Amino acid sequence: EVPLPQLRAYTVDASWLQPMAPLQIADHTWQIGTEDLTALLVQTPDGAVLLDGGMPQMASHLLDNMKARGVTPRDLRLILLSHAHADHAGPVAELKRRTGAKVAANAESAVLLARGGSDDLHFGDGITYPPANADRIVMDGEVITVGGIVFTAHFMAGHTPGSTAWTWTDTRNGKPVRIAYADSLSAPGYQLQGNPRYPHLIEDYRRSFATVRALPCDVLLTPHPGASNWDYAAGARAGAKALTCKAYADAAEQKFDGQLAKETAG
Ligand SMILES: CCCc1ccc(Cc2sc(N)nc2C(=O)O)cc1
Ligand SMILES: [Zn+2]
Ligand SMILES: [Zn+2]
Repeated sequence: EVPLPQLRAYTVDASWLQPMAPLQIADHTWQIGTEDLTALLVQTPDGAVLLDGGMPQMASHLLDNMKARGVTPRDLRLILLSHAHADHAGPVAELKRRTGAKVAANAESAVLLARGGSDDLHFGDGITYPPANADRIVMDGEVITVGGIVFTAHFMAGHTPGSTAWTWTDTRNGKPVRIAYADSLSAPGYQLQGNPRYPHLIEDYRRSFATVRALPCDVLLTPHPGASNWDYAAGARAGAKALTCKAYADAAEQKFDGQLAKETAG
């Protein structure tokens, strides 16, 4: 009586995940994701690194744009992420099976990733996806370099205990551009206060706003493009009205404070 993959039935909005070929951001860094979800490929002589991937569908559309930008599965060396939620780490496992890639990630994003997003601090097992093992554990401020480009982890706990920001500089207009890929600072439906699964939640977000402000931030990009008023649907005017870390940050803190305000009502 009806298989296991026969149902199970996934609601899919045909408007999500509308693919898009590489949208260049700098000499070496491109946005190969989809239009509603960041996924930055940065190419290098030694290999290439991917920051975030999006949803689990996206693996083969990402792997496409990695060829449209001259990256073979073997040339994909390293995968970084922002946080280990299904819509940013979704395809990591598959890509690891299909590429030469390995994953670097902090201890708390590694655990969430390895249990596939299950037992989420706020969504339980609703948001469950294909688990992956991390190949390298990173410490706050640790630097990873690949063929000249230098990546720095900045922990910004909040959205996820393991929410990270990565920073690297590459050329572009010939001058350096200090690229801050900052994680979500959102808190959707989250019990903020007296949360037994995250007692320093308010404190952590608080320190993460400050962290994001201080980022070496010529160009901010966020995993949800619109979080920083990008619009990957405006050609070379994507980051035209792109926010700055200070702006992004003060924005989130302001909405956070408002969230908090309504929780402390009754
Ligand atoms: C009126 C605003 C509705 C809204 C807007 C943004 C979010 C945040 C979401 S969603 C999603 N799939 N990821 C995020 C994230 O924070 O990374 C949640 C809800
Ligand atoms: Zn998330
Ligand atoms: Zn998200």
